[PDB]
Amino acid sequence: QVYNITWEVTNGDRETVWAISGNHPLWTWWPVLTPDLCMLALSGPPHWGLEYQAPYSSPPGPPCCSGSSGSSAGCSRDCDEPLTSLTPRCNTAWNRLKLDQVTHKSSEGFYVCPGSHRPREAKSCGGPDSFYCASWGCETTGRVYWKPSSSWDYITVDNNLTTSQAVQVCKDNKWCNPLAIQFTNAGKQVTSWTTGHYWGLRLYVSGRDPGLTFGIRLRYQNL
Amino acid sequence: MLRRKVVCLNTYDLVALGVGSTLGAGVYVLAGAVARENAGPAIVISFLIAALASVLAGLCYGEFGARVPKTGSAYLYSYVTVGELWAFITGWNLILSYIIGTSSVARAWSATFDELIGKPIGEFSRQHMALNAPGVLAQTPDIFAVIIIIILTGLLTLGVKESAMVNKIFTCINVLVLCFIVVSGFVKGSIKNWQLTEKNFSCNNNDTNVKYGEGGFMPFGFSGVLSGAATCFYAFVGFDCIATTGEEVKNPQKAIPVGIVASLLICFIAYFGVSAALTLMMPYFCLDIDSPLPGAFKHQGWEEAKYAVAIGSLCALSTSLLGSMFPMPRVIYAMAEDGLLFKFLAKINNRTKTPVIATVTSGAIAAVMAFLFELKDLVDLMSIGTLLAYSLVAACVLVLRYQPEQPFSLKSILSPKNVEPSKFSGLIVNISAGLLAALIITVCIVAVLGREALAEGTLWAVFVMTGSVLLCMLVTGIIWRQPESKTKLSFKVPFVPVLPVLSIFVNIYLMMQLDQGTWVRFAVWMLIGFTIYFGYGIWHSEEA
Ligand SMILES: *[C@@H]1O[C@H](CO[C@@H]2O[C@@H](C)[C@@H](O)[C@@H](O)[C@@H]2O)[C@@H](O[C@@H]2O[C@H](CO)[C@@H](O[C@@H]3O[C@H](CO)[C@@H](O)[C@H](O[C@H]4O[C@H](CO)[C@@H](O)[C@H](O)[C@@H]4O)[C@@H]3O)[C@H](O)[C@H]2NC(C)=O)[C@H](O)[C@H]1NC(C)=O
Ligand SMILES: *[C@@H]1O[C@H](CO)[C@@H](O[C@@H]2O[C@H](CO)[C@@H](O[C@@H]3O[C@H](CO)[C@@H](O)[C@H](O)[C@@H]3O)[C@H](O)[C@H]2NC(C)=O)[C@H](O)[C@H]1NC(C)=O
Ligand SMILES: CC(C)CCC[C@@H](C)[C@H]1CC[C@H]2[C@@H]3CC=C4C[C@@H](OC(=O)CCC(=O)O)CC[C@]4(C)[C@H]3CC[C@]12C
Ligand SMILES: CC(C)CCC[C@@H](C)[C@H]1CC[C@H]2[C@@H]3CC=C4C[C@@H](OC(=O)CCC(=O)O)CC[C@]4(C)[C@H]3CC[C@]12C
Ligand SMILES: *[C@@H]1O[C@H](CO)[C@@H](O[C@@H]2O[C@H](CO)[C@@H](O)[C@H](O)[C@H]2NC(C)=O)[C@H](O)[C@H]1NC(C)=O
Ligand SMILES: NCCC[C@H](N)C(=O)O
Repeated sequence: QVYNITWEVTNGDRETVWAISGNHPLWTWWPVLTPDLCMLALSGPPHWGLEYQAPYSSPPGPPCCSGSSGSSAGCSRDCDEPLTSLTPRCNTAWNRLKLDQVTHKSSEGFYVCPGSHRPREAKSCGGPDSFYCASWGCETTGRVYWKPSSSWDYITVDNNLTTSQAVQVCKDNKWCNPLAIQFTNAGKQVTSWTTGHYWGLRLYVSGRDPGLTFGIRLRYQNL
Repeated sequence: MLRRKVVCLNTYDLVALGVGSTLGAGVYVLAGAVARENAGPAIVISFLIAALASVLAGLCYGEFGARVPKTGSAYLYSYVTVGELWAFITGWNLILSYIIGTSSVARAWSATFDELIGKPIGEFSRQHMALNAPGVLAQTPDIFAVIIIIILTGLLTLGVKESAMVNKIFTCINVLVLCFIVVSGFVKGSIKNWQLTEKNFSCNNNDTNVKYGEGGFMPFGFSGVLSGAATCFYAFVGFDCIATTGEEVKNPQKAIPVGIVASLLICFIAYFGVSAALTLMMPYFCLDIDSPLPGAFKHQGWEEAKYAVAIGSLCALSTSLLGSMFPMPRVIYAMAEDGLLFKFLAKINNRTKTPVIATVTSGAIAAVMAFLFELKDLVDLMSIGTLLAYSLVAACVLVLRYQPEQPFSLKSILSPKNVEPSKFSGLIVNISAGLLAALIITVCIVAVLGREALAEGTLWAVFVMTGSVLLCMLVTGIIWRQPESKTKLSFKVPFVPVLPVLSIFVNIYLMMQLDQGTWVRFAVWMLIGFTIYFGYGIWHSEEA
């Protein structure tokens, strides 16, 4: 029978930060989840600058007056100035531009490691404190030069928008780091999405390699 | 082209002279600009770096003036010790330093005075003048700076000299105002302005195109801090007057280095305190473009203090302005008499007993530079030349420490058996100094132009960086193994194999931090200097 299925993407605190709904039969609808990388960081680790931001909160930071809205009192010209000295994070539009650059650069990017749903043989990968990426080889997906892949991980994560597409979205002071999460086959045959599964996404940069924890889950009701 | 020439104030007096010639025009005007654009609240660190380098340079001068009995500018010492071409380059860089310093301090003085009286002169200039070259030339031509330069050049031509009493009075007023600024910053200012975040990225005014950066203590990163340090190096320039002072010194070669170092330390303390105050009272991105300190005082409600500051600045700037003007004709006259510059510039006029032609020409050049270019551009153009001159002096000290007194096998070079410098050792040190200078230039090029490449860890950038650094260490060791000249000196650089090399490296790095336009202006100026030397300097040299 048809249910009003809903796919929910949540931060590390298990609070719903994004969702997509539709009337479909159960275990037959597998849409491409498109949550923005910053929503996952809402109320997340301090690095992203959204530790005090509730889910569904508006993007923080003053607007770029390169943006469509035009020049306004208090605009940030950082969005035009070089991004080399900025930190990849989500607390400002120019920091989001730097995050997009890091997430799109070939020499850089992000990698995702599975959480509790990983096999016991992967238990050496560490817990949430390590974002399940304690050592190389634990990452199963994400966008980097070596293109990690897994035949058992439930999802694959890529960038939904190219740098050119995302730059103007960032300059508009909107959420502008949309991930594209596609259920792998192994995810599709799996039915434990009701309990929810979790992953750790870490930036592949020089230094901290800061990361966050996100999760995917399924809800349904009669309709 | 290396012909070599044949050659009371207390410590407190020299300290006062240096402080008066250094404090103004770098803390009252450019501190806010650096804190807003380059450094942020981390400008305090910038002033530290610019301080340390300055100190190093000063220490070199302490040795560099110790080797020559006749006190004078670094040009005189170079021309006596090392040769003619090197001395010409040093004197040309000092001429640039003095001219552009006069131009920049006149700009700062005119801007401060005009702002004090409500900016009527700026409105007049915008109404009746326009350069139509926004990308290079100044938006507003400073006619009042030209008037100031004309008046001061007229005074200097008539024979007005350094009034030590007036300098002391103005320096005391300046230091009192700076102490007031520091105390008011620590009373009204708060540390929260050093911890700003995206919540506070909103200036209460309606300014546009604001640079908020990361926020916190280091919004623009250590690259921004380094650019701010390169800009603030201008603030520490002026201690040369200690060594070049016309008045006889009680203990010249002992008081000059101590005086220079003490003046630099006092200036660093003042700059640190005042910049910390400025960035604590008001947000770095909120700092006023025209009047940063008065703007910060008004922001916290103490608008009346703007008058007090308006006094101190107008004192400091004055003491700085003359500090840039008095040496300006002296170096030109010295170079013209020696034949390196046009001989007519050396014509002392009988009516005044002063180098009238040199003073007039230098004043006109400074007035034009102040008319055409912005304060920041002039500051950078002066900083690059002063950095080159200080690097030249440090190289002179390093080379001369190992040269023999005025009249091969790898093991021999590595381990010279001679107890005292031989001509072979002197040639080895000269070659090592040249190689080390080129290698340091390469390192700075890789560390700036290839900065992102090094951050990316590309094979070529890292390879060149490691090779250049290790070879710099190797050449420094080569110089180290050479015996030092036993000629006793009243003052010496403590670590002669390392300290001059570090001074050169820091100076060249700071020059690399400067913008492309500054480098183009410096290149054309050096082209003019080389044209003058090769066309006229070599043939009309007095020692030829
Ligand atoms: C099919 O089911 C979806 C999902 O319902 C939600 O999830 C279920 C698991 C269950 O917990 C439900 O109780 C829960 O609502 C239905 O979509 C929801 O529709 C309602 C009706 O408007 C939305 O109500 C909210 O109303 C707010 C007004 O104060 C408004 O601000 C909200 O918009 C903002 O917040 C939501 C989430 O809070 C966010 O998704 C928006 O983008 C926006 O920021 C919102 O309108 C629920 O929020 C909806 N839940 C969603 C979208 O997840 C859907 O109606 C249902 N279909 C049928 C036919 O019944
Ligand atoms: C994430 O990626 C998806 C897919 O690349 C983006 O969806 C795309 O959005 C654009 C604009 O919203 C759609 O273009 C539209 O096409 C319709 C015809 O279908 C046309 O009438 C409109 O005028 C417009 O040109 C595009 O079709 C759509 N693609 C898909 C596959 O749905 C999405 O915008 C990206 N961002 C986010 C936050 O999801
Ligand atoms: C139509 C004109 C007159 C407009 C009004 C401007 C003048 C009244 C101002 C502009 C610059 C001023 C001068 C700027 C600097 C100084 C140096 C100052 O002396 C020192 O600072 C001594 C310290 C040292 O010698 O280092 C004495 C005042 C004086 C001549 C100022 C006197 C008043 C001047 C000429
Ligand atoms: C006065 C005597 C007793 C001590 C002299 C010490 C100096 C030789 C040291 C102290 C601090 C040093 C500086 C500290 C930091 C740097 C930054 C460094 O560059 C970077 O780290 C760039 C990093 C980036 O790319 O972000 C280049 C050397 C420099 C200027 C150093 C040069 C040498 C300095 C001036
Ligand atoms: C920057 O903004 C933050 C957030 O508004 C300010 O912090 C708050 O300041 C108010 C003062 O009115 C306090 O009542 C709150 O308790 C503060 N909250 C937090 C989380 O700090 C901060 O003061 C602002 N900084 C400046 C320099 O104005
Ligand atoms: N008086 C010499 C010119 C440079 C000086 N440090 C200044 O701040 O202007």
